[PDB]
Amino acid sequence: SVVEEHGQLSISNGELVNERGEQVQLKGMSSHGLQWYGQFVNYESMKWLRDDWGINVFRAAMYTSSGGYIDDPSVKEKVKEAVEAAIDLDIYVIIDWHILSDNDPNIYKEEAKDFFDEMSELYGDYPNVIYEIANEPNGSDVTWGNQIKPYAEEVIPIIRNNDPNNIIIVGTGTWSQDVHHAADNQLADPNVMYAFHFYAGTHGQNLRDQVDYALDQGAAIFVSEWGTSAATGDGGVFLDEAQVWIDFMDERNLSWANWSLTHKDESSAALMPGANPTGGWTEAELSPSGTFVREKIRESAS
Ligand SMILES: CO[C@@H]1O[C@H](CO)[C@@H](O[C@@H]2O[C@H](CO)[C@@H](S[C@H]3O[C@H](CO)[C@@H](S[C@@H]4O[C@H](CO)[C@@H](O)[C@H](O)[C@H]4O)[C@H](O)[C@H]3O)[C@H](O)[C@H]2O)[C@H](O)[C@H]1O
Ligand SMILES: [Ca+2]
Ligand SMILES: [Ca+2]
Ligand SMILES: [Ca+2]
Ligand SMILES: [Ca+2]
Repeated sequence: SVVEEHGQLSISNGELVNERGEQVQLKGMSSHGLQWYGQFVNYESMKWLRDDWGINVFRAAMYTSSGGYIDDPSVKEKVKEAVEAAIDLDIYVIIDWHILSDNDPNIYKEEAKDFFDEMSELYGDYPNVIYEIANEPNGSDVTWGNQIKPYAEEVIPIIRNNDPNNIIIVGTGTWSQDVHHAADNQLADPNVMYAFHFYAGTHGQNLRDQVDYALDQGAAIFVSEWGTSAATGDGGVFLDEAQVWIDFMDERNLSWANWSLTHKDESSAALMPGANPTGGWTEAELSPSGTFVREKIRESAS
């Protein structure tokens, strides 16, 4: 029903919109690294998230480094399984080339172009798909102008050869925080969005105002990853400031995906250790973070 209602997504003056120009706000979950916690990504768990949480988007976080796709490309099958599940379930799906320790997106540019050529040929005709070409560029010598924009300028045409219209989300500097630099030197492709990521126990008003700057320049922003914890993961969850951010995103209709769907023992994890991989979770199988995120997604779901 989600993709059935909205169909093809596009950007209109910085806003994510459906095929009739109506605002669309996607809320869902991100997987943790598919090379570590791939058992939580399957048709049953995505159905349970769709039906019980009300998600309308699922993000497949394909790490490149850290035992991910570069060393073992069999993780692509997990990405495929997620995409095909999303298509069956009628929800949107984000294919995320999850760089992090490989902080400059150009480190694996050739591989990224090959990977996105393959994904876009297989799935380009479905409106469900969203590409995220560089999770979190980071480092003082990784900038929008020198490193990230030019990367996007090479990868985007590769996807566009096969898929002329699906949304492409492009990471920004400082772990996808530097949306204002990107907004002052935007890509030309009309269906692009810039990533903005945050952690409720670490980031506040200063980054909120930076996001407002970017939006004021006409740039579209997709909060493709955010955590309820501190970036450090100490002190537990910070749901007070997480709720300020929730309202911030709602005021501006920003789409988001929470990090992350795993049973790992870290505050941002949505599930408790031992939680069922195929969903159907009791309330005891959800962490404090998961309980809160589920509530945020349910209360806006139809
Ligand atoms: C300005 O300071 C920086 O801010 C950034 C946030 O804007 C910080 O980036 C964030 O760093 C977090 C800590 O690494 C990660 S949490 C996330 O990803 C990490 C790394 O993959 C993993 S830890 C990882 O887990 C594996 C599986 O259990 C394990 O095998 C491996 O040994 C272990 O390293 C964690 O579980 C995930 O939640 C955020 O993704 C990132 O945005 C930056 O750290 C900080 O310097
Ligand atoms: Ca492996
Ligand atoms: Ca090709
Ligand atoms: Ca398409
Ligand atoms: Ca080049």
